[PDB]
Amino acid sequence: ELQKLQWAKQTTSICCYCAVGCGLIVHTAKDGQGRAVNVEGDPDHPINEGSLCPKGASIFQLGENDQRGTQPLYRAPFSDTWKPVTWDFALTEIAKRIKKTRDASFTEKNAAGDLVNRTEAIASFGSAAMDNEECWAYGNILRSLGLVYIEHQARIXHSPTVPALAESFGRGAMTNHWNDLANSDCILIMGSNAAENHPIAFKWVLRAKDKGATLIHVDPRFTRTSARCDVYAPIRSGADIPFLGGLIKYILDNKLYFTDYVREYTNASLIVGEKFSFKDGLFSGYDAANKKYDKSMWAFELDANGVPKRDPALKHPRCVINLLKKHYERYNLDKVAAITGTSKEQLQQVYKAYAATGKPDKAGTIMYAMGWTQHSVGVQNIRAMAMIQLLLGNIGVAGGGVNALRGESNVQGSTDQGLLAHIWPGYNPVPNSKAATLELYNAATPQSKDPMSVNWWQNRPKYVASYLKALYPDEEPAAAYDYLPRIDAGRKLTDYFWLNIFEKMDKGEFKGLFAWGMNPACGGANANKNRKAMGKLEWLVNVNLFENETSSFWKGPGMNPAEIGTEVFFLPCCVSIEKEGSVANSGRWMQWRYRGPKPYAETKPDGDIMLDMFKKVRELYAKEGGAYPAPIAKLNIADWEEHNEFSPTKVAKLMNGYFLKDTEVGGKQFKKGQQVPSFAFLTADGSTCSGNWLHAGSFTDAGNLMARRDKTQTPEQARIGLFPNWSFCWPVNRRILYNRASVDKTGKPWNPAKAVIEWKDGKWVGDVVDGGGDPGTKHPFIMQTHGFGALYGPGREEGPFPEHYEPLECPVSKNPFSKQLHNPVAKAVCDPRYPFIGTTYRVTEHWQTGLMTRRCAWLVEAEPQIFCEISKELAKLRGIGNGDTVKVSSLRGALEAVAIVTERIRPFKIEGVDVHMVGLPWHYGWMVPKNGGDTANLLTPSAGDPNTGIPETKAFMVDVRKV
Amino acid sequence: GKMFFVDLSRCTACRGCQIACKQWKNLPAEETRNTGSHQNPPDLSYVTLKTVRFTEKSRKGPGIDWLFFPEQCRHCVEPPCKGQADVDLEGAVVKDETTGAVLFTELTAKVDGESVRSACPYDIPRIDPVTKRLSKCDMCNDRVQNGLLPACVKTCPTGTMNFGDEQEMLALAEKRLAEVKKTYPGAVLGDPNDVRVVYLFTRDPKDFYEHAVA
Ligand SMILES: Nc1nc2c(c(=O)[nH]1)N[C@H]1C(S)=C(S)[C@@H](COP(=O)(O)OP(=O)(O)OC[C@H]3O[C@@H](n4cnc5c(=O)[nH]c(N)nc54)[C@H](O)[C@@H]3O)O[C@H]1N2
Ligand SMILES: Nc1nc2c(c(=O)[nH]1)N[C@H]1C(S)=C(S)[C@@H](COP(=O)(O)OP(=O)(O)OC[C@H]3O[C@@H](n4cnc5c(=O)[nH]c(N)nc54)[C@H](O)[C@@H]3O)O[C@H]1N2
Ligand code: SF4
Ligand code: SF4
Ligand code: SF4
Ligand code: SF4
Ligand SMILES: [S]
Ligand SMILES: [W+6]
Repeated sequence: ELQKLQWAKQTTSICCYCAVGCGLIVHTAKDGQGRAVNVEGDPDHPINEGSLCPKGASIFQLGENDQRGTQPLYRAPFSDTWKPVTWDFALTEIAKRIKKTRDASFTEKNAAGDLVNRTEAIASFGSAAMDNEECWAYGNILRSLGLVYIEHQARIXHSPTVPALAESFGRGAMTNHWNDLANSDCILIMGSNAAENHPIAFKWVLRAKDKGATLIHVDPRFTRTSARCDVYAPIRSGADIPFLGGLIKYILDNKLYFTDYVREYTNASLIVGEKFSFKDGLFSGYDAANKKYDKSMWAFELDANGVPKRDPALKHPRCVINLLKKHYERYNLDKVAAITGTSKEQLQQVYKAYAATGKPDKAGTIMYAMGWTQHSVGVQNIRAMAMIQLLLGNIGVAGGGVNALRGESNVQGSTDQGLLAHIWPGYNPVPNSKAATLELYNAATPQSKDPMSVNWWQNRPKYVASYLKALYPDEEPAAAYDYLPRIDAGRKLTDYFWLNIFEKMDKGEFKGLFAWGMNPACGGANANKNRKAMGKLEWLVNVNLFENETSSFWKGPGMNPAEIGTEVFFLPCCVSIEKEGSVANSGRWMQWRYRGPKPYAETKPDGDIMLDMFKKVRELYAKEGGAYPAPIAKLNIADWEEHNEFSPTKVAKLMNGYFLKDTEVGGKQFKKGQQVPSFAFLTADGSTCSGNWLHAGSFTDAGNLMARRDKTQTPEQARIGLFPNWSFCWPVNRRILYNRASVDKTGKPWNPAKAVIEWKDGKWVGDVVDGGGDPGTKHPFIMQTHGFGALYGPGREEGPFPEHYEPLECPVSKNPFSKQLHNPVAKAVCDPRYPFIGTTYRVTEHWQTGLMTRRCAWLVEAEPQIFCEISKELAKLRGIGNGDTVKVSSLRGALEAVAIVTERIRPFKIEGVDVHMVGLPWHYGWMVPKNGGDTANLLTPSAGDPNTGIPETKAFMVDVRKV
Repeated sequence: GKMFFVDLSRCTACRGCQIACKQWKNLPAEETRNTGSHQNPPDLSYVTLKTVRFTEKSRKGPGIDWLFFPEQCRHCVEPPCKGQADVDLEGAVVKDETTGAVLFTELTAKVDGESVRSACPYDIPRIDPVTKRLSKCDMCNDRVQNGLLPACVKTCPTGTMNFGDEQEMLALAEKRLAEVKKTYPGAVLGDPNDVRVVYLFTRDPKDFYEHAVA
């Protein structure tokens, strides 16, 4: 027997890094009473099968780490040294700071006299790294305090992209899942470095290749992904839409789209109204003075019943498909090859290979993560991806889909729990000031007169009511609706988002900041500005695993602590393997994990920190009064704790929901106290509670479905790797979203050899059907108002069809496709002293700002220092040899890094001039390790995209000089 | 005996195997600098039994040929490191007759360290300047003799790493070689009749490392 594990208790966990969701096994000494002695992969997990990339494989070094925080640390104003402090004192003082700030800042009514009941002097960042139960309770604590500036990781990389998928399919989530990649016949990786940033995915990517798939990587750089793909096609930065526009034209011209799929399941047959037009790069309804569109000019022609008119013949000139063909005929191969830099040979090769998946016996998938989609037309980039897949019949089928790879382990869940300023849990919107009543709130949900359109969002009044009764089970929903804060209706929505919080920070408009599970001192663009702007805070609360650049910004580079008067509280949380809870991976698998070792030293799980902190705020309001104490004192926190401790199990049951009294929903009698079996049984009269309607089904009376580790599969399930009995995915265990589009109108799969669902013996067999109904009776996209996959998407600010507008401001001056050079609905200086395109990306070995991985000696061993990857052409132009220390500078700042000269970066040919791109990792910071370097964000601009409210971190002008 | 089949045509240079080797043995990390390469540590050492080497070869057309080589002791069937060590002291180097692993014992501090390394045609052995013992990959024989796969094999997501009895791994290596040759015509096996760590190189093995093959 192995001595290292002989007397150690074995528990299972889920990796705390990227959204792959790999399973671990943890061995804890002394039968669970000691520290962790080993952390490695779970051989029984269906996604990774015991394998781990270096970040997951080093989690033992992350947990058993003598550099971790051990106790709360207090930093008085103008002090130069931390002082160790107890947990009781730390949370008492912060509770005083929260109440003092809230009382002096609480606006019960806005300037228009409408109820808002909010405080705008406190902002909160984070976090996708917390458990789902912790994320949900955290958001509700903040909103019970009246906060509206609530943001986290998802805003920066995902939120620019998910409106593209919701417009296209009705949901913003990744459509398929990791195991499903092995069923694809052609994998297009574009805007993703999956082998480095989602490494275990290449288990399934390569298994697809074993079955004959072609792997295509489209990337401005040659990466570790590119070495293992069949085709590497370089593309210059920002040319993704011309690339995809050419593929659309290719598919349409050569009649490679799946006509029966396109005719029945997309909106190709819908008749657009005569007011739609497109000339000179401008759609109709353009307000040139305000640089905005009148989207009503793009509306469909409606019949006498309000339903959009349909020509199933697809011959009407105002049919979507015909208007689509007209729009993309400009994207010929020669124009696309010139602007992308991709050879005409390579374009034809890639177009032919991927468009071949339009046959029903072939499946194509597109993988993207962040790439360069943060800019204004990033949403249109992903829209074109979705349109390509709808044309080829790839949505809802095994091996198909738009696999938008999520970032952090629980960025899906943290978004599901509403840790963004515009959404409650369950993607119910944060109401604005004009939604004065719950009835007015529910009136905004669109209805549809189409009998075949499920329009599942019409059930929203049940979900808002049950969510409110999860928070306030004895007030009626219309009354508790007045407890939660509202945003201003006449204010731009991005004013509440990530970037404006940093700008309001720099203007001193924030008294306190919650840096909960984030490192904004390195993660936010323009670090010099943000680090100086944090000194304009009254108090800062940082909850993390280690002391870091945000906790200790007051003693950062160039800072004088005696001049900075911010009061910083550092609260050390425990690592993932030291607590129980669930995380939702990219494919929406909500996976339960267990505590291995006890929390190290006196660290506490986030759930216990925020609960005890909120209790101190609650008790201080119960003995002092203050501004609007109602939502703090009535909040249901009894279902959150057990044995004087935050209970992940009880919170997860409340998020699932339970009946508050006896009710008969949907032809079935349910008794009080029972768990809700699915969101179809939620009510709007108050008989049901549920913290998140997407979780209704995750924790029923049958037990914790998220904790299921059952590999039982039928032949059809195992052939495509659904694994329906391993954990649980929302919604109601539908593993492949939109799977009704995978069959014909008799219920027969287009691809029987890779069937997702099949109508057999009066029932859908295989995956859980995404939308109940007999075959041929319902449209397959049940979350859409009209029920169809949207090739024409009139809800987008830039137009119903993606159109190329130049994202590169400085080196490009000509648009070959229209008059309009830049986005007409969106002032970079372009100083000639900085002629190179700086960019930031990741490496396999480090995580995010490196706060975690720069503390793990094995990962620092592999990547010890910040580097700067440049071409041989750039190195020869600047006289820089490989391994030399270089100075990269911009209008925002400067740093030193070791140059990596490699043919993996090639110059961009733009309008007859060689334009050079330099690459840097953003994984580094001044605290640790020694000689590691600072963050690349010292160079990035804080000027953000007017659309998205996110700064540019993928194409910013820099200079690089030999030191 | 046991055997590794290492299919470098599937390696993504994720370096999970480099870390998993250190995690299982609780090995310390080296002091490393970046000198113009993602490769680190730059070489095997007393506390680094496996490092992934990066080599960039040019090719016409877009991109490069990026060659990844997770180096480790080959565990030769007839290990010359044992012959040179048996000159000074027999027992310093031991061959496990059930698994086939070549194992360094604590008596390697009793032998001439540099002579044992020079006898290995793969330049695998490394010596600690203070304890004077020899260290290298030990096949994770502890895990192998307890029914577990070596740490570097279990952690590998791509299917590059494979482990089992020598007969079944050669049959796998032969079958995989014929399939890999369709995409990499210069695919070769590294000394498949003499070693228990059988690498599949996509091109000339010397392009991966100077001592990739004997
Ligand atoms: N190892 C590791 N993995 C991670 C992370 C990490 O820090 N380390 N971070 C996680 C997080 S939070 C996120 S959101 C995801 C991000 O996942 P990724 O999107 O994969 O992360 P990146 O490396 O920043 O961007 C990937 C690729 O986009 C390419 N690219 C740049 N510009 C363009 C362009 O204009 N067009 C196209 N087609 N491609 C372009 C870059 O060359 C790069 O190779 O990764 C997650 N995974
Ligand atoms: N230049 C540039 N900038 C970027 C990016 C880029 O590509 N280039 N990428 C952007 C992206 S996509 C992202 S998502 C952001 C991320 O920005 P950040 O979130 O600030 O990145 P980190 O703080 O380093 O990683 C998240 C944190 O989770 C903490 N954590 C881990 N476990 C727990 C826990 O149990 N509880 C708590 N409370 N915390 C925990 C870790 O210690 C870590 O500090 O960076 C963005 N900024
Ligand atoms: S970082 Fe991602 S791919 Fe690597 S082990 Fe963790 S979950 Fe798996
Ligand atoms: S077999 Fe074991 S000792 Fe050898 S390289 Fe792999 S993990 Fe390290
Ligand atoms: S590779 Fe070298 S050290 Fe390893 S068994 Fe063979 S001769 Fe000995
Ligand atoms: S774990 Fe596998 S894929 Fe990753 S570097 Fe090692 S051999 Fe290559
Ligand atoms: S993220
Ligand atoms: W992210």
